[PDB]
Amino acid sequence: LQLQESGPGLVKPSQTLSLTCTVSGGSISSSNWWSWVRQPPGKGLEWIGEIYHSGNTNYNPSLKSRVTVSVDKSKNQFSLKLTSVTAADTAVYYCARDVSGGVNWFDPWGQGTLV
Amino acid sequence: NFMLTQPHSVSESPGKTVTISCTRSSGSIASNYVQWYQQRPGSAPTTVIYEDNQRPSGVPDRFSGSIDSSSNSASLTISGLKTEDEADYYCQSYDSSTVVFGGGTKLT
Amino acid sequence: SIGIAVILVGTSDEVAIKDAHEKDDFHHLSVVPRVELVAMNETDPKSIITRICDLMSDRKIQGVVFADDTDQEAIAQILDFISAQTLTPILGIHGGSSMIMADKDESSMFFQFGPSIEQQASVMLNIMEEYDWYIFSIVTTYFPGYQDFVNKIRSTIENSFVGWELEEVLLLDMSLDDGDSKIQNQLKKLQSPIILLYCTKEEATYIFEVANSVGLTGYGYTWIVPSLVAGDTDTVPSEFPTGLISVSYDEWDYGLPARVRDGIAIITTAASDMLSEHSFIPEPKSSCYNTHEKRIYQSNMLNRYLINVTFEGRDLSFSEEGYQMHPKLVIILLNKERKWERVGKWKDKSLQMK
Amino acid sequence: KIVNIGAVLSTRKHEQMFREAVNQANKRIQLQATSVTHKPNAIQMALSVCEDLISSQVYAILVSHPPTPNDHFTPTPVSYTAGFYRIPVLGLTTRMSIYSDKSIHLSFLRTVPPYSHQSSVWFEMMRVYNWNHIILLVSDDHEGRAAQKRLETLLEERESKAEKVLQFDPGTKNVTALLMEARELEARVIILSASEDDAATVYRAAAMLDMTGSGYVWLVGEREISGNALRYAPDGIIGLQLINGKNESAHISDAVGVVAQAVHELLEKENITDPPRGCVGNTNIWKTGPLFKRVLMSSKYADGVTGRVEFNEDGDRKFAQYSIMNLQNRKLVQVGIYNGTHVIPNDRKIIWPGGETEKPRGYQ
Repeated sequence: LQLQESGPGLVKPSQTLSLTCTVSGGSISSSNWWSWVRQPPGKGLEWIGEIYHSGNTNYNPSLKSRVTVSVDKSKNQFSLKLTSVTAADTAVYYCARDVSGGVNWFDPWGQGTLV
Repeated sequence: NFMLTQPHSVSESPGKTVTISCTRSSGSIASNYVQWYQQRPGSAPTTVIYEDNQRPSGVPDRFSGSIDSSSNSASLTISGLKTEDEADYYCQSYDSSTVVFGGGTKLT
Repeated sequence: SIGIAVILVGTSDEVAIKDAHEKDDFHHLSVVPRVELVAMNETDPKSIITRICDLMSDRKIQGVVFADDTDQEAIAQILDFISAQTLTPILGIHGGSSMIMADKDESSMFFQFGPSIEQQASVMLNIMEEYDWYIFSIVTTYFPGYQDFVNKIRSTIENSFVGWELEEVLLLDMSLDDGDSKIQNQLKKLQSPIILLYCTKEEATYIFEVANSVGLTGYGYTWIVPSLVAGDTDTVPSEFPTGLISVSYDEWDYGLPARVRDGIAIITTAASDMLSEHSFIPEPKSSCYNTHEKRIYQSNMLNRYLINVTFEGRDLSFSEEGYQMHPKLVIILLNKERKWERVGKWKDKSLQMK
Repeated sequence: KIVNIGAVLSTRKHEQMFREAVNQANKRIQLQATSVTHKPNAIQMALSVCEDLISSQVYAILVSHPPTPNDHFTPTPVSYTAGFYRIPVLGLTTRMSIYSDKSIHLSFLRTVPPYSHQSSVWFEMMRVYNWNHIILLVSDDHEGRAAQKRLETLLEERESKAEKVLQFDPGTKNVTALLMEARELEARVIILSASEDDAATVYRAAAMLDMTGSGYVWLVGEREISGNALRYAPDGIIGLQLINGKNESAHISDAVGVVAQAVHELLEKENITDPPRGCVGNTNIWKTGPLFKRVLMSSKYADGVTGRVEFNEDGDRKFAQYSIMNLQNRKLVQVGIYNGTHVIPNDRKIIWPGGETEKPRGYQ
């Protein structure tokens, strides 16, 4: 199982973000969770939100009503639909998978996408 | 939500043992243990410590984890430093609400 | 060296009761206890709590005894709470302490000195059988322990050859006042000649008043009541129907000096036995409050040692809930003059009349 | 007439809130308030409580518990002193069901339902998801005994008893035998109710036996979700929570409102007597006390911050509001509501244990 970052890769301000992951070798219909951890340049880290394969997607209280995450098994990909992004949200975004197990374990990560 | 604090600018000669303490800001680390991830410049981060006592397959046995429950911090011990240990180390935890990453440290 | 304290509320004789704890040469015991006595008129929680703490702080005390000649209600509860919050095991002998309590906590060390709840029912039934009365009825209020009373009575009439014929068990309560019409009707319902009653003095006055007004206290009825309704024999509201029969602990033949002597003997015997068989004696700190380090080790060995005692060829084995398990009850009746006279004696399942 | 009530709160901000609440209440016969702080030990707490009683002859005492250990160490001495003087005492944040026995605590009330009152939500959940077989698993204690008695009394209507009841000793280190026995009788729905520090051991043991896989359904109360019980817990565990079990401002407002209404209603009657004004001098009772409790029991409040307020003849509040939440990926989330009526589901799809989204039958 290996995944690489994809998407259009735009940098214009006052627009909407749209990018999807790759995940080849694995199955979307499984017992795992997919995260969208965001890394700002020159600082720490910040989690955004996970999404189960079938019906329910968790989020983060801060940007709870500004972001949306979708999935599609037919195209074998899940995409991020951040809305109303300002010019202060410039960062490099990662694609992360976590094993359910009993705890959170964000591994393996993705190659990363510049933004 | 909460905050995490980590030491910064810690490095020495090879072959020594260094302890990095990731400390909870408010609350207690007793209901949700932490994990330690490592990152290479220009490369994606990779986990090295998970449940603070176990190690992933193929990981070196030099690194180890420990708990204190007194100062509310988790200690990562590195023994026998090598030239490939210069990296970025992050401590990650969670709670009943969300998942928050720590500030992180750099080792030269 | 096992300091013993005694509390008095009834202002009875003090100097006269001195030979029991002085001239008793405990040849078979190796503890040589001391004895101190305090007499007061303390019945409020503050006074008794302050006195208990003052003796706790004073010097070298341990498990104490209680002797109050009054008739309180929550003295047993307060003493149980004190014994729960302080590992010193206390035990009452006479008066309000002698009344039964609902149920002690998990770790309380406080053993009473009176009859239990089930022995009262058993003696009640065998005295019913001894005169061939058979048919009866049961009436009770919302008092702590009524369920055990009913369960014991049913279980002990269900497993006997003799033909008991129970009839109705009314569960009237006085909490729902201003509705006495239903009480009047349900009391008028009863027809059986013998009526066991389970109540308390304050309620019993009301029940006897309504019974007298209804009129079912004439020639062919005979109420029977437990010990706690009697309370103090000397006091009487004069509303008690003549001929009422009550079973109660012996009071005018068992002297208080004997009670003090056997309490001291029980404490001394338990302490000496555990000292001999463990080479250790618990010594809690002599501070009533503000001491979070007093409990350095849980101590229930004394609890395990107070459930057995063999002195002077006598049995004083308490029970888990705290009873006597071998009392000597007397059954008394109210004659034409308002006074109580002994008519029967119970001793080790043996019943004697006159 | 001038009558004042007293309270035993846990801080000074709560005292200011109480003062503001009584100030707003008396602006709608004048009443005041008196407050005191908790003490580490029980005996000084009780003597201080009765000293406060003697200070002004308080008609009722509003007691509350702090976020402190020992559970039932804070609210017992006040209840014992009140029972000595037979004056009403109203509790705020006491959830244990030991006080619900109306034989040793004759004068006691509760603004929140007891811990043993969450036995109807499970019944309605079974009646909604069509489950007819359970395996009750409790600890040998008064709480578990009361919970199982209430559950079996409720279930006796359908004439279909619980398949088995497993009682384990409170506090141990090996509960493997009980779980091994209970693994394979015939049933899947497991209902657990015990102490959190004792439920952690059960959670750890159940992981080794592979009983937390697909198909099985778990149900718990409220002590198994809070605390350290989240270290070991299988995802999909369905739990219950009280909507306003922590915000004490609403509780104190409702309590002061109902107490003020009761004291307004009683004074219109006749043949009354003031309660004793001495913890030391007087050694008698407060005869016109039970009438106050009786008139307070039927004090059906009109409306308030916490909805309608009523009482039963057991010292427990009715018409509680419960939230049914599921534990998904170590993160709680509300999925349903229960308002005394039938359970109303939200717009979220639960995740049943072991993964997969399909309501398990619960029977093999």
